[PDB]
Amino acid sequence: VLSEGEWQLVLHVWAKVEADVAGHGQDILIRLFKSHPETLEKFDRFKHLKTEAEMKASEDLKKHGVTVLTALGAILKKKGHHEAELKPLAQSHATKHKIPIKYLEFISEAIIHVLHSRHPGDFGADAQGAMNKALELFRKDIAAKYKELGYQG
Ligand code: HEM
Repeated sequence: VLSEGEWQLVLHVWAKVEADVAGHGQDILIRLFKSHPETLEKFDRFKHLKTEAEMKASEDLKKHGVTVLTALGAILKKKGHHEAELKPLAQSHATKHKIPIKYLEFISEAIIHVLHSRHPGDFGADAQGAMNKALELFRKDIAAKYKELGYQG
């Protein structure tokens, strides 16, 4: 469980993310794809992109980054009471998109990296720890749904 103080740290930095959802989303997906190239292969939509400059120029990639962060923000603002939001996401990512839990760990790392780069004054070690905890909770609950369906591992 996160404490109320930990949730406040998470949501305070998230409010800053919301000032520029598209720019954060772009940076997070590019970091994911550059650090873990296998992840790009799961996106028929994006797997033609080779270079960072190509990724930065793609409007479609920017659009999907907004989709990702909007969905995550809705989950974080539930402060753990996220069953209705999370279940549909787990179902699509397990059974349609075929995304291993490990790739959710990778995108979590990318989120932390980008938040540190763009919000240092609101993303000190205490806020980093809280955000890590929030993303662990997200992963744990997705993993339980994956296991039900036979996709944990
Ligand atoms: C913070 C974690 C993530 C969130 C909140 C998220 C959210 C979403 C949402 C809202 C959609 C559209 C609705 C749906 O299909 O469920 C989507 C689509 C998709 N996601 Fe994710 N996603 C996450 C992580 C990932 C990761 C790590 C991968 C791959 C490595 C991935 C691959 C896909 C694919 C392939 C689609 C379909 C894209 C298309 O062709 O339109 N997702 N995601």
